[PDB]
Amino acid sequence: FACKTASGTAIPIGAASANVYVNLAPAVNVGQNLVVDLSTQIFCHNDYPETITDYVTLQRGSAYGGVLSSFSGTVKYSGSSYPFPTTSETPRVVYNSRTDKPWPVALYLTPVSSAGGVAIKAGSLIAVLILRQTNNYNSDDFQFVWNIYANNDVVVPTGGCDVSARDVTVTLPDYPGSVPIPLTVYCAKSQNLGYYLSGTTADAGNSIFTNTASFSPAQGVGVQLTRQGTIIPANNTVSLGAVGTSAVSLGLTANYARTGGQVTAGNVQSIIGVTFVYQGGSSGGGADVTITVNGKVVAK
Ligand SMILES: *[C@@H]1O[C@H](CO)[C@@H](O)[C@H](O)[C@H]1NC(C)=O
Repeated sequence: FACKTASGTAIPIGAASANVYVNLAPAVNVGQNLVVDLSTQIFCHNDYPETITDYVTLQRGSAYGGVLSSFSGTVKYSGSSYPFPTTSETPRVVYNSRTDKPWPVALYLTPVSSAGGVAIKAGSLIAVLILRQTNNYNSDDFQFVWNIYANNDVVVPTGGCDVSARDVTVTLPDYPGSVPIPLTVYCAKSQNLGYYLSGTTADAGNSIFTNTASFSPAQGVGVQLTRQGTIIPANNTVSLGAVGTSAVSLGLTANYARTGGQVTAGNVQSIIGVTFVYQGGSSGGGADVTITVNGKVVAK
């Protein structure tokens, strides 16, 4: 049983522990989300098929590591789906040829939110998989571990929906003026989706985000979000209707809005969160998207 990664790196044969660096492409799917499809990342063969037939199983206790360790999901192992972390034995994968074959494994996460995400940095541990190798001629076995590490920066979705970006920055024209906010959402299947804004507001109406610019800021002005002129206050669910596989724009626009007194020259900045919720669902977790709105009041 000899394996290698898609990037050509050999996995130490017969080692009790190995660190395997792999690329992940997480995605929302119906009922569960893909974290990493290892069948496109790990390829294995038998160097001596005439003298031995290799059998490899995934063992109980295989689980996500690091920032994913509190999430439950499933593992698809050679066509069969199991709870992950693993509590059951898996069928054997037979290696009876010198021709490379993908290691038929994909790791999934059970959706818990509407459009939440978990950032995975490159070089971080994503899973600790326990393998057991046997053969067809004697009772010798070998139990070893593959520590799966991320090659790339990725965001693993934790809900039924995903966004065009997790962080969006827009620049308003000089006061007064408006700018569209490019931000869309889609769901693996049709969801009655909504969202709400969060941040710090300056007004009684809870609809003008405070200017938090630290250097030479303006006074008397904040940032207000609109949807075709309609004003969106903070902490107020806005329905998007039914959102399916085709991306739906939130239709948001940033504007300046007065907070009292003269609007004076300087920088304007507001950091606004966007959190998605299903119709009649709880407002769990933090912001799904962070919008940074920059602006400037210029003295005449
Ligand atoms: C948002 O609204 C909900 C419902 O009234 C309330 O429980 C929560 O405290 C509000 N949060 C803020 C920051 O106003």
